[PDB]
Amino acid sequence: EVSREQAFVRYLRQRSTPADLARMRRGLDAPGAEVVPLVEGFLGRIQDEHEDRWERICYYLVAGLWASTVSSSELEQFRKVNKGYRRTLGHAIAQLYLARDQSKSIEQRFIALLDADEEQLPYRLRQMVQLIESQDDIRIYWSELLRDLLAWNRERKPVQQKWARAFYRTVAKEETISM
Ligand SMILES: [Hg+2]
Ligand SMILES: [Hg+2]
Repeated sequence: EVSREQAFVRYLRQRSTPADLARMRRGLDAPGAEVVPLVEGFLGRIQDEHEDRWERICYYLVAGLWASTVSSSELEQFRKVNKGYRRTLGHAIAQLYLARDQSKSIEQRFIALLDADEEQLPYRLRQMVQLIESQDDIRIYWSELLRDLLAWNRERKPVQQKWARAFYRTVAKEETISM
């Protein structure tokens, strides 16, 4: 059923107050450093012995980005193999890429994103989400985003692999949808 990242996002949707969102937003430059009881509560109900500074950064970052959203797709998320890829940020980014005439600068910004280390990531992701949110119609699956960020430092780099494949798979798909 409901994975922990799903549960997390549901909880933010159901329980956040406007004050929480203000804090979540404010913490964007140093996620975790701006404490939000709501989030702390959720992390304090699992973490145990994973002083995982990463986890805390990822949760808080997703909170902040989510708390910043403007997408029409989030207005829907209040009512409600291939599925794998569409649900990843790679797919969202490709959609943005195609919306802007297959713009090489998005592709580059995207490659740069896949190169990020832990320190670079919160910043580059924040810029990309921002770009994505400029297009009205593109959904970002937050729970998948969080799961993916959590696994960023895995060894043969599966998330980054996964994203890349989603991106080029979507682009290719469009070159077929057109005839
Ligand atoms: Hg992160
Ligand atoms: Hg979601």
